[PDB]
Amino acid sequence: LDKPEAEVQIDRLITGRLQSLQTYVTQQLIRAAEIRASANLAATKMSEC
Amino acid sequence: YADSFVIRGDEVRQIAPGQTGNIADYNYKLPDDFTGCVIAWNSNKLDSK
Repeated sequence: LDKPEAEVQIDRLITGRLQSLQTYVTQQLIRAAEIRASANLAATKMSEC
Repeated sequence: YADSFVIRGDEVRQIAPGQTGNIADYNYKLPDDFTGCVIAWNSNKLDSK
C-alpha cells in the first residue's frame, strides 16, 4: 500500500493491539485484588490458628 | 517555496506524496509528509513545437 493508505490499515492494528494490552492489564489488576485479599486471610490464620 | 518545472500530462500524477515513477524517483521527489499545494496547467500552446 501507498503511505496514506497504509497508515489507515496500520492505525487500526495499533489501536486494536494497544486496546488488547489495556484489557489485559485491567483484568490483572482486578485479579490481583482478589489474590491480595486471600493472602491477607492466610496471614491472619497463620497468626490466629 | 515555489518549485517550477515542465513534464508530460501523464506524469502529472507523479507530483504527489507517496507516489513513484521515473519523475517521482529520478527527477523530483516529494516527502510523504509534504505540506503544500500542487498547481499545473496545459502549456501545449506555448511549449510545443
